[PDB]
Amino acid sequence: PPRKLVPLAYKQFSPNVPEKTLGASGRYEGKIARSSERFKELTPNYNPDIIFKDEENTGADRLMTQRCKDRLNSLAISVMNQWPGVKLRVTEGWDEDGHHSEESLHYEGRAVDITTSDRDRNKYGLLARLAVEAGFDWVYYESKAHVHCSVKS
Amino acid sequence: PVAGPYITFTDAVNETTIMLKWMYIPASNNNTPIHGFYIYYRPTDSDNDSDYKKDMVEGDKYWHSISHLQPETSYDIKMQCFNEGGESEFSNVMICETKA
Ligand SMILES: [Ca+2]
Ligand SMILES: [Ca+2]
Ligand SMILES: [Zn+2]
Repeated sequence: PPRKLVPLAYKQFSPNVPEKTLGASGRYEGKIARSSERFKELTPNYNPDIIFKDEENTGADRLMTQRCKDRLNSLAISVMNQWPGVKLRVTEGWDEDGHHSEESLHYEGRAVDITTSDRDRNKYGLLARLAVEAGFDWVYYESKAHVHCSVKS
Repeated sequence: PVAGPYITFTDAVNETTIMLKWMYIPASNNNTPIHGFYIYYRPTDSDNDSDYKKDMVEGDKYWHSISHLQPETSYDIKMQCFNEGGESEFSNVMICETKA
């Protein structure tokens, strides 16, 4: 049974502090490449009820941290329960393509860009609220095209 | 060609165009000749590889501008080099947005 929520406004973030603060996701610890020793800290997410964009054909999006994975996995349930017939969609997980601002938590597989499988942007406000309640250490309506989520280290 | 280019920078020039640059080194391709590049782009809200549009540039340029795009829209962008023997693998895929 879907729940009544308070949507996040565009460009809003929760908690109401910068992402790299202790009350949010914490500081940037370094860029993880495939060769990086910490790369092995990234597990692929193979949830059947999460749609991964994977336009790279490398499955990089599925790569994330155990924490990002837990928060994400329970958001997938939150989304189907909110809009039966609609699934959680990931457009960006861990990244090695490099279009993200240096010190991006995407390079550490600690962040995800998410949307709704139907791309109904009217759902994005709520989607953001859900991510917050899913345990995501930082949620940020970063764009009209996606919501930004991240976790501590 | 087998190894593709590598997109180094992408950014919005305005409401309907995006600029991108890239590097490329042969020898990884046995120094074979290159007769240009294909620049692929697609609305991010799409996940089907049949929705990519294509642009042609000559093998003598390291940058390009994609015009006639939609305002305030996100795009997946990847590319590949080629010769008379076919196209190379796709470069990294960059996600860039236009202006509001
Ligand atoms: Ca991606
Ligand atoms: Ca990526
Ligand atoms: Zn992001």
